[PDB]
Amino acid sequence: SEYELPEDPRWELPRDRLVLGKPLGEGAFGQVVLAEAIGLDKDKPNRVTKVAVKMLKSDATEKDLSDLISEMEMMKMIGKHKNIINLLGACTQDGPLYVIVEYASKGNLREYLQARRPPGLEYSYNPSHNPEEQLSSKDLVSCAYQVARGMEYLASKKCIHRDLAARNVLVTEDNVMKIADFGLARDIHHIDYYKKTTNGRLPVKWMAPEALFDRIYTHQSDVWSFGVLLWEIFTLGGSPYPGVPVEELFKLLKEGHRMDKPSNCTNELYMMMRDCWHAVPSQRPTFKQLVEDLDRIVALTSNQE
Ligand SMILES: CCN1CCN(c2ccc(Nc3cc(N(C)C(=O)Nc4c(Cl)c(OC)cc(OC)c4Cl)ncn3)cc2)CC1
Repeated sequence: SEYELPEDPRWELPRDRLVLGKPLGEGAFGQVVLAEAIGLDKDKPNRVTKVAVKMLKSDATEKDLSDLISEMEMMKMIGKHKNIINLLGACTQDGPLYVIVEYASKGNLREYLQARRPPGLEYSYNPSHNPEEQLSSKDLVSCAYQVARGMEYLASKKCIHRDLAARNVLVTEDNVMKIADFGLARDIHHIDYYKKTTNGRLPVKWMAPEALFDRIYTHQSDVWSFGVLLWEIFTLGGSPYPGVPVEELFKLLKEGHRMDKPSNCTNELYMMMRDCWHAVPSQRPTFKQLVEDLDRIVALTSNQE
């Protein structure tokens, strides 16, 4: 239980200043909740901010604490960007480790897009019982731009996400896109391809071929994944490679088969997808060029549609 937790007075927040609310989600030997932090900014001690706090579960082992510290310390090294989930504070003293980060009210991007789906031929059915206002064409390109910006920053800081999907992007109340779970430590063991997360997702579909076969992870493998993410944006939370099992995906990609253009998508944007989906990693575009291009398309894309 003790354990030597590093104290960092700049990130340190007192526990009586944090009021723990409802759970946000459940991870590996750790759980996230909503909370209200009183006086997050020290020259404004009387203000409350909604935050997300990560804490270990009952079944958590020594390995899990080291991971949690690693994740926290990793966010310190990467620093702040608006388009990623940022470290706010932590409680290392007088109790269990709490890691306080930015809160995105509107949930993950996959559920955000699926709830904003218009009825029609171009998109699938809206799963949400309380559907929201539909998104414009500019909003969607803008969404892609933000994710790229955030990924561009993580790239400059030498962070490789290695799982990048609409699920791993979160949306705030201000409808700012923020990359989530970027600071994870890579497992030393081999991964089970058929294995699903707590949500029932297969990550293999976002993996570049080199990562899928030879388990090689680069910034370029994230670009491939960003192609899959782009596809998800313009399918409004569509499932990649529908009705394709793992075994069928291995062969499909080797033969050079790629996903079909989404019903509502421009050729320029589908070319961007195909560029990220390029077999040879060196021939894929960089996030730097993806930001430069998307910045241009957003201005050109009308907000009326
Ligand atoms: C319809 C059913 N839904 C209801 C909405 N729900 C939901 C999902 C996500 C959110 N928003 C969130 C979620 C999170 N989560 C889950 C979260 O884990 N945040 C977090 C992140 Cl992203 C980190 O990145 C490195 C690091 C962290 O601690 C080190 C944490 Cl704590 N952090 C901030 N906002 C809010 C609600 C998901 C289930």
